[PDB]
Amino acid sequence: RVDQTPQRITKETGESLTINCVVRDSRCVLSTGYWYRKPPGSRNEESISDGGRYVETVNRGSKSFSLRINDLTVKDSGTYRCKPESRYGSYDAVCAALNDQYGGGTVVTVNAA
Ligand SMILES: [Cl-]
Repeated sequence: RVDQTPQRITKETGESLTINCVVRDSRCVLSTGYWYRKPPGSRNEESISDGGRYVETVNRGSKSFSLRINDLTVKDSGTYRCKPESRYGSYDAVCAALNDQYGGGTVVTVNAA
């Protein structure tokens, strides 16, 4: 299972937010994780990358990974999902399937300045 928290959150312009994902009840080894955002009113998600305002943290031992976004603006509103990547999926078809398992999402609204 991939447990994503929080489920929904509102923030003010200029605040930071953190989203967490943990892989529970799995034999797989976490290598890394990826993040995506769908803007409000769209179906289509696109990737986010570590760098600048975006700070990613991976904890292999706890099988968790997290995204912090600093200096939020209304442009950061949307629904975010995480996606884990297993370390040894090439050897284990169950863990290869982990690479396609997304968190349940976080619906984020950032209030105007
Ligand atoms: Cl694995």
